[PDB]
Amino acid sequence: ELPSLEDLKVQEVKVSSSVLKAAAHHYGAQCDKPNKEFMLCRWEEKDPRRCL
Amino acid sequence: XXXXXXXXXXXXXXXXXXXXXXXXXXGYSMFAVGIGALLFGYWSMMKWNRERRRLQIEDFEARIALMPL
Repeated sequence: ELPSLEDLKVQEVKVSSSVLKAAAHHYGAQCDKPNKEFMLCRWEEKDPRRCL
Repeated sequence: XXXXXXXXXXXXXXXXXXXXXXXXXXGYSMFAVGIGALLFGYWSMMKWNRERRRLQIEDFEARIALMPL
């Protein structure tokens, strides 16, 4: 299958509890360039192994 | 002196009087309030559903905004 490394990606994932993230819709306006480029990569190439 | 049962009529209690009569409702006037409540009913309800649309689009926007999810 050839899986990704044990170190993986992102150190200390997620901020805190849920609903807190859903409370602010300002996350759409500020910081959109990394979110859209990940979205554009993932629909073109369905594998999570490439666009990680 | 002789004492017997005495006769008394006074008002005669009114021999056969009608009590049933038309009250409150007339006919055509009830339809003006009846269908009038319906037209007021839809107009008040549909304005709330347009206000629901303000919430609806904003609710689905949260899913689009959340990509780390």
